[PDB]
Amino acid sequence: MDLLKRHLAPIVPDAWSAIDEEAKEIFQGHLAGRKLVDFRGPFGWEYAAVNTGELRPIDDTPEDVDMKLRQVQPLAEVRVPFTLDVTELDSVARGATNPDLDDVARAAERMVEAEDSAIFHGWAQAGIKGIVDSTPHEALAVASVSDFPRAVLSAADTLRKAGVTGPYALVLGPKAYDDLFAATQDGYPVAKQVQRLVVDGPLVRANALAGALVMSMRGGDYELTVGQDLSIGYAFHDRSKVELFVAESFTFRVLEPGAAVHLRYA
Amino acid sequence: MDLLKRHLAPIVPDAWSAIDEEAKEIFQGHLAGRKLVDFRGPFGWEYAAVNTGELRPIDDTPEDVDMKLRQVQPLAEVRVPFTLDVTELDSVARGATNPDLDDVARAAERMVEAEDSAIFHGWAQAGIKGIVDSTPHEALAVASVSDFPRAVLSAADTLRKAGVTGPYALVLGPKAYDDLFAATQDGYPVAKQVQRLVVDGPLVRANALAGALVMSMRGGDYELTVGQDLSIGYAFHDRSKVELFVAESFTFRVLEPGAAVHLRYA
Amino acid sequence: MDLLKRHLAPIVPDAWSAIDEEAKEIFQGHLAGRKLVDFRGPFGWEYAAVNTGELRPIDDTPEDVDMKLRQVQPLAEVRVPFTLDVTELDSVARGATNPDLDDVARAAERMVEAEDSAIFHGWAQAGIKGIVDSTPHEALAVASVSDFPRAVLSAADTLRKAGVTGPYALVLGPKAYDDLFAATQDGYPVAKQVQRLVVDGPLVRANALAGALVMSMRGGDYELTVGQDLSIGYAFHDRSKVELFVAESFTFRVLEPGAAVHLRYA
Amino acid sequence: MDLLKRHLAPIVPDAWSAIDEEAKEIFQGHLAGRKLVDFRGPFGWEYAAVNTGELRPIDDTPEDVDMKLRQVQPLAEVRVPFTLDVTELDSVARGATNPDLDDVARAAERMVEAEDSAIFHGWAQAGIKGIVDSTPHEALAVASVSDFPRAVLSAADTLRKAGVTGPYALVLGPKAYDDLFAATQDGYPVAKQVQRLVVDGPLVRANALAGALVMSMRGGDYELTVGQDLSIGYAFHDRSKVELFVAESFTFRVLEPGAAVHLRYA
Amino acid sequence: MDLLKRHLAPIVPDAWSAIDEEAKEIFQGHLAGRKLVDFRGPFGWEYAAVNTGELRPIDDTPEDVDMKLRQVQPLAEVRVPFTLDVTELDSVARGATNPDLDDVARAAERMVEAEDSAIFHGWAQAGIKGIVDSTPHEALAVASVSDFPRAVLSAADTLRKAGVTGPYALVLGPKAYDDLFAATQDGYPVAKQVQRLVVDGPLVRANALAGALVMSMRGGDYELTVGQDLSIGYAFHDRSKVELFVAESFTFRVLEPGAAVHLRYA
Amino acid sequence: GSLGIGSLR
Amino acid sequence: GSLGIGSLR
Amino acid sequence: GSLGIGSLR
Amino acid sequence: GSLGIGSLR
Amino acid sequence: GSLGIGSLR
Repeated sequence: MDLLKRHLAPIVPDAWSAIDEEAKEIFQGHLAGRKLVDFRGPFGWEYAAVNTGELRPIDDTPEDVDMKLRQVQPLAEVRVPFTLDVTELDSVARGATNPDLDDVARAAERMVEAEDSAIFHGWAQAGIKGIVDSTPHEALAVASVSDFPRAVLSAADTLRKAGVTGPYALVLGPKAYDDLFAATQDGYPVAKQVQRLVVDGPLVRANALAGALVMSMRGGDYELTVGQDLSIGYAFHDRSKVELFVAESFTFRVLEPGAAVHLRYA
Repeated sequence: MDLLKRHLAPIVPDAWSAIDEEAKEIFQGHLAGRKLVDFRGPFGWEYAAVNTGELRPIDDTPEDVDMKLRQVQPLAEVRVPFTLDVTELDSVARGATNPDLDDVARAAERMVEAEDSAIFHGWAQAGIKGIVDSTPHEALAVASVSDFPRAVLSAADTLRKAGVTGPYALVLGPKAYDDLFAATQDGYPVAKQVQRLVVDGPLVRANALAGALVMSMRGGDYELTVGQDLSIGYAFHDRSKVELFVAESFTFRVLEPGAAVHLRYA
Repeated sequence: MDLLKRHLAPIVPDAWSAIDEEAKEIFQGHLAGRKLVDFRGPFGWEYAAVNTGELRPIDDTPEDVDMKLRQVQPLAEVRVPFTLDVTELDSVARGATNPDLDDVARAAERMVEAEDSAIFHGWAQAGIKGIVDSTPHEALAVASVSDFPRAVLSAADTLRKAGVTGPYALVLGPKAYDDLFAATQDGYPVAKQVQRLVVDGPLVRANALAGALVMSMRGGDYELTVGQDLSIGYAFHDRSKVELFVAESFTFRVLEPGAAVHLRYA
Repeated sequence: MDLLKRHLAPIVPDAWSAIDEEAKEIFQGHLAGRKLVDFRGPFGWEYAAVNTGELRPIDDTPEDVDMKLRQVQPLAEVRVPFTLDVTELDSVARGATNPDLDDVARAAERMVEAEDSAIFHGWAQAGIKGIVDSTPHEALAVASVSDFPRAVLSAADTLRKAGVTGPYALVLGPKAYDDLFAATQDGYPVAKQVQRLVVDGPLVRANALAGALVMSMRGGDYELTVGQDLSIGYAFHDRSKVELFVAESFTFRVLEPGAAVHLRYA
Repeated sequence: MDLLKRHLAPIVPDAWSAIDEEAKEIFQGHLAGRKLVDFRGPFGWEYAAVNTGELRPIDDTPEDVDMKLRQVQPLAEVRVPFTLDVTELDSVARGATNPDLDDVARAAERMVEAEDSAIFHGWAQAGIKGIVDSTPHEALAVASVSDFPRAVLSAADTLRKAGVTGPYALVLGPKAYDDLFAATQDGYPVAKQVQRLVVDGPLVRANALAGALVMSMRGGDYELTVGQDLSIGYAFHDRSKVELFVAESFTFRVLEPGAAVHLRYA
Repeated sequence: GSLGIGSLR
Repeated sequence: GSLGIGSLR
Repeated sequence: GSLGIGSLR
Repeated sequence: GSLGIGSLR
Repeated sequence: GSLGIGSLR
């Protein structure tokens, strides 16, 4: 019996499989940050913090003693509750193939929002700095949907100016993806040109990213550490409802702040 | 001797082979629904209904008893009669290679009409709901043959808005197929653009579909269950004519109503 | 000693090889019908007729007797004479590599004309109906060289309207081939578009075809039966000239008249 | 000791290797005719003439005697002298990698000129008829650099009109190559179109060809026979200079005069 | 203990690995000359000079004696110092993944500048002649960013005029690369055209090249000899700083001066 | 004893 | 003893 | 006992 | 003892 | 004991 306590839930194994599949497909579809940054872990429930290898001096020390404190980045544990109907889960045992698992998708996208919002725009209460809020480069102000094929090159230029090599991925927020994929130049494709621009770089949709972003896929620049990977656990149940949660433990580090350029309002 | 009773027909084996080949090529050419939806079966002549796994409450029950009725979807059995000339079938035994099998093709396309009409536009007397009549999305009104390259994207957008991923197939009714494939932009192809639009999605012609349709090929959304697959059986014969039939047993279920968008008058 | 009687000719074996190669390359280059229709045989010199498997009633018969006559299609035997110089053939034995074999090519193209003219436009004295003269469809009147990319589609549409599936080959007469291959749209190719139009269908030149033609490559529609395949035989010789002939026995049947559409004056 | 007499030269083996490599790369780069026509040999120093297999009648003969003379085409032996500095060749033995071998390249291109001039424009003193001067077809007069994409097709048409099949190679003289490869249509390539025109036919530069030429690569039309292939021999040497030569023996025959069309002033 | 004296440095092995990786990635990213010219070596610390194989006469010699001096090209040894913080290197031992190695990159690009400046523009104090300053061809004056697609062809023409075959690489200085890669023709790519122009030739950025350059990749024209390849050595250290250096020994020879054409101000 | 059409994907 | 042309597909 | 998502590259 | 050029196709 | 760069072609 681990912390998920799944054997205590009034849920048949096939209903557990259905819940897990729903969450898994949502996560594989929507986790923007995980498909860009470098990935450490998972290390389990007792991994508490990432060792940075840095030391910080302590001022009030005697003359005969040199003392320094080791610097570490603690992980955040995130739990998103959701509820399911017990009868809907029971129907799986009678051969039902489409039980109502709406709240599973809701909780999974809430977890996706939490993780990607931390990765891109930081999370100050967790001591995390995002990719966007840590870049020293000036944010290109894109004026219209047709300025993107220019802007990216400019951003890419900046990346190779500062010394950041490697394929450059384009990350599009909600409006940017909508406007640049609902567009067509009288038959001639535009998004095809967009992928043609980036040298074997991926183009990814991030629902939590405001605006757009161009960032290196070189590696060693952005680091997501996961202690406990995305899991479904059981909390409680009444006669008719069962309370579950999505759980994860993670932290994110910006190793090289200059490997990305932000593109403002699409 | 099964229900087809073929050994009672005054038909030589090679004539049976010719009849079966004619029907088989018609069906492989024209069965639109079977090449889109998920397929269960065949299960044979005694498969009577699809278990949905749902329960429905019964109101007039005593206080000490909870009673529910299991919900099931019965299959429909469809038979399309046709007639053939006995002498034309006899000529096969003398080495004739092109016997008159026109009524075979007629009956086979009538069966195709029945099945595809049930799948796309429903069949209320059989308790079947079609793909088109069950979609909650608004039906895009296509104005002209050149609006299709736009409309599809719009529909596709809607599909990804509601949460329906996966490749999106385009299904064209008779007029839509005729007008969009009898078209050419001064040498530059249009239908090529149409297949280019859909991300590895098929483009299929449905003679029973009114208008056009964009629907996900993700799977798990639309379910055709077949008990007895398409068969040719013998009914009766006089001195000069033999009466045969095409037979099938099937039902169709819309598991996820939101996985398709209808495009109105082409 | 067969009917070709080649051992009686005053021709050395290498001269026979040269004659055969000349005829063979002409035939492989120019036989239009053989690369479109279905092929039966060869069956040799004693194959006399194709069994159709049909019966025809006989009117003047007694009441106690039913009599029918079997229907068959007799083959035609075609011989094209030509003459060669004996000294030119002797020079092959002295190491000459280019003997004068002009009349061989002349006779071979005459045989090609006979066969392809029978296949496409029929040969009433041989009881053969051609592809063009048996089609029930209306002949598209092509107005100019630029109307072909439209016309073909129209014809193709007709073919799929009547129920004829499969790849559709385009067959071009002499003028049509000349005008549509001596054409270029300011650098942009037109013939490339023509082959692009037909769905994996061949484009073939037929010197005996008047106009142009679009026909299905499905199979089972057009049937060329060959008894004795194209052969070179010896007839006679004087002191200085040797008389040879090209010989063939064949017949052609239109099994499905509706599988082709004629395009008139190019 | 063969006719090249190389062991008598005051040349170290590595200097011989360098001379041979220089000549070999020039010849592989510039021999236009050898990469088009059919090739017989090499047969060595004692091959004197090509047997044509033809006989020519002799007029003044007695009535009781028939006499004919065998026809043969004698080979021409070509020697191009050149001179090298002995000290430059000695420097190879001290590890020098770039000795002055300019006269080797000069003599090799002179030999290329002789051979290709014989092949394309004939050499009447050697009894050779060229490809260009033997063609019965009319020479297309190309007016401007943009007329080539048309002219070739015309020429190609002529080739298939007269009965000459097979891939058609384009051969460009100096000015034609310069003008048609120093050209670009505002970014869009022209030479790419030129190679696209010819059906898997090569496009070759011939420095000895005046104008341009379209000729069949079918085979059996043009025949270059080589007795002694291209060789470097020693003639004489003084204290400071060594005299070498390029040597070859060859003849060229036009078997089918109609397999090429000349394109005049580019 | 070699000349690098690395065992004397107060540096842990993993810090040495990090320093070497930083330098190695800079060098693989920026060494323009090494990816164009032919490469000899490395031969180690005691290789002192390249034997050219040439002799030079000496004037003041007696009549009975002929004396000549062997010609050789001595190598230059280049050392670029840099400094690192000892505590930053110590942090590697505590698990730090991003120590401050800025001066490593600075020194490595300084070495790249030295080597590439010698290769392209010569280094007279080292007795090296560059590719640009040794070419006899006239330097094409490029007027604007759109003149490059023309100019290259012109330069390429010159290269094939003088007799220099083989693929032709384009080498772009800083401004030329910036202007020709920050350019786009209203969606249509320009740099794609640039790589399309050169026949399987590479396009390389050289930070030390002024203007641009078109040069043959045939081989045997330009020769970089390396005695001691790029190495990191230790010089000295105080309590807080360690002094390291980048070291190399090399020379460059222009074997064929005519294999390149310079393009002036971009 | 059907025609064996089944699923057409 | 024909030329062996046969079908040309 | 996670869903086993891990890295998505 | 030639340069071995031969046919260039 | 170099960095092992060598030729970059």
